[PDB]
Amino acid sequence: VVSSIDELGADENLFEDYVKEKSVPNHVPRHQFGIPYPLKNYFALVL
Amino acid sequence: IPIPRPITTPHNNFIIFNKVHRFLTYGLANVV
Repeated sequence: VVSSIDELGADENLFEDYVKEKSVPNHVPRHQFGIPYPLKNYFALVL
Repeated sequence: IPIPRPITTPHNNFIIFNKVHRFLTYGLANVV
């Protein structure tokens, strides 16, 4: 991690790319085809 | 008073075959 973007105050678009599991058939429906995946949101603490 | 004459129609049968192949697939890209 060397840049972290504020995944916050973004609220139906944030977890909205994930939604692809649409128009672009070139995102093999994630599920259905039972395909692996990476998560794009990691936790952290701050001060 | 006895009966004499005997005959008949068909004659069926069976048989089988055994084979053992070796095949292979490959982790083909799950793409469009």
